[PDB]
Amino acid sequence: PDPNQGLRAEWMRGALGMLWLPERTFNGNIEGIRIDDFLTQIKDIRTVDYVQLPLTSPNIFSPTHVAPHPIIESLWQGDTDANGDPINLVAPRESVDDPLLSWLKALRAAGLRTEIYVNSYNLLARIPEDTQADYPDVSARWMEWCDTNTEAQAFINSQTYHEGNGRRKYMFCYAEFILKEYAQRYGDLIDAWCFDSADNVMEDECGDDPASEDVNDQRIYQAFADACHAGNPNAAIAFNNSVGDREGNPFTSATLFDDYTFGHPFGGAGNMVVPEALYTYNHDLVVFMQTNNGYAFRDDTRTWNDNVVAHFFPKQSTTSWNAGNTPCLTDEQFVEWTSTGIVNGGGITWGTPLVRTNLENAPVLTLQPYALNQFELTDTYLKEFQSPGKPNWSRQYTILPAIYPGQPYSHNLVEGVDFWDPEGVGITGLTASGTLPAWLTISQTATGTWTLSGTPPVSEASNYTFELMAQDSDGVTNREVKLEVISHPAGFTNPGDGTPVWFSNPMVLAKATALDYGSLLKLGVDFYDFEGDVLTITKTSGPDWLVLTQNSDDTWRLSGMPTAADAGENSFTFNVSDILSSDTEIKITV
Ligand SMILES: [Ca+2]
Ligand SMILES: [Ca+2]
Ligand SMILES: [Ca+2]
Ligand SMILES: [Ca+2]
Ligand SMILES: [Ca+2]
Repeated sequence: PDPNQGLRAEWMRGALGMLWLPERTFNGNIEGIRIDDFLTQIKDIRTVDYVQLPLTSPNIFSPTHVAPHPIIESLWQGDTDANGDPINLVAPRESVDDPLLSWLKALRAAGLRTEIYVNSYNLLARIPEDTQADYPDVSARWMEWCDTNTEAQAFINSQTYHEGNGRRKYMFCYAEFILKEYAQRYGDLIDAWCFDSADNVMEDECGDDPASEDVNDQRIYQAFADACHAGNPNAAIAFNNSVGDREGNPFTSATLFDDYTFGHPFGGAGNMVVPEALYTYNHDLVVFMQTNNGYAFRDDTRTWNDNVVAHFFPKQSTTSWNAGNTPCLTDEQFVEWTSTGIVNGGGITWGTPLVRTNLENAPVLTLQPYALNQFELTDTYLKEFQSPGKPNWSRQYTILPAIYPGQPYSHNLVEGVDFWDPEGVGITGLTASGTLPAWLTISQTATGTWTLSGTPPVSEASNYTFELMAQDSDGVTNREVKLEVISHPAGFTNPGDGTPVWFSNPMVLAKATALDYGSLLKLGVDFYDFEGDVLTITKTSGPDWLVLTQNSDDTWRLSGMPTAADAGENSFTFNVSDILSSDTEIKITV
């Protein structure tokens, strides 16, 4: 077996996780969507370690991806609706946006690891008898591509174990061409993969056996696992092979390629903790993680699965994992369930509910107020009790800002935010060790606030990796940090006076029609600031139809319906500011 099976998910022991999952991502709906509102909302939640994002959506939405891919995008064939909106487009366009990349980098910037949801049916149809109006021909076109493509047919014939029951060869094609490409593109930005509906497609239809410990019985599981590991060899994999046994071991036995347990709770649909017997069965799963120190399969007659990490994927609301207006647990219970499961135990991806997940029906992609409240109480508990004694650091990473050669550097590490004393006495001091830059300096500017400051020279062009050391009465705790020099984008000229600049003047965008427009303005593509100052954009003149709205610090969305009188050549003036500013003309033919 694999010697690092489960060890690569060692960080998941004691890990608190959330879920951010929009719905109805197809046909360009996900393009321009950002997670930055959600992350700003949870800025004070400091013990949280990771967030699960989708690559695909669940159930019949498994073909719909939230990241671009040439092969998936070729299945579109420019097909349109009655309104003119896309149909059979089950991924964002390469020319328009890569939303998943923005969320991955924003999560990394926030000091968090990431889990990636993939439904195992992927581009195949879960119910072939039915027809999905928004993407009806995609499943057929994907299979059409697999059996009529030189590289794909060559791959299918390269191993004897590809051919078999049902749509087996097509599953291998997704792993090789789609999943591997996604994995290798994003690299270490993805820390984990959870594969839903695995036994449904892999075991029952395609004829693998996840209960076995022969690799010849688990080649579809291998292909998916190796495709992830080709991009990041430390990426923890988990397969949903249904729920285990409520009386004994609650997790279904690990395959040869499970680093952690998927951990679907008992009573899938409906409220997972009603009646009292269902509450107890799912709480026994939480207690099982405590009892076995976060290792799922120490009990059985297999030593190769002893490092596999016990992990649970419950839902915070009463209805769904990604939404719901009612919490299933009380405030006291939610803190107990979480702490019992992770504190010297396993990991939990909480199905944290957003206010409204449907992108077509006025989406609000931030946590329910009651859900945030439960995490605030959990945060206060885990700050004190998860790792008592020496100081604890926040989340998984501490991210220092990039080095701008010549410019002043300044970043505060605040007590209570980036580090804290569990007992609540206080931080006695903060120092560093290792190869620091000569210019860089640590000092306590105000009470409970240490500042990493200094001014790099213009010739600064190297990386630095060193330890930060938070100290209190009980002892001292280390935290590795990185300092990288900024890489400016191509096609941008530095004015050398602090002025933020547009890409060009004029700047023409795509054409519009009288009845909705859609276009994105992005940092480093359409506008840029060489000091890295946060920017503001304002429409200062032009026709009324063009609506401007900010999605994040680095993304702005242009929208709105042109009237009959707006046909021709519409000119707008757009400003970009930080004190200093500069205008530009933006033309749009209609
Ligand atoms: Ca933590
Ligand atoms: Ca064992
Ligand atoms: Ca639509
Ligand atoms: Ca202490
Ligand atoms: Ca500036």
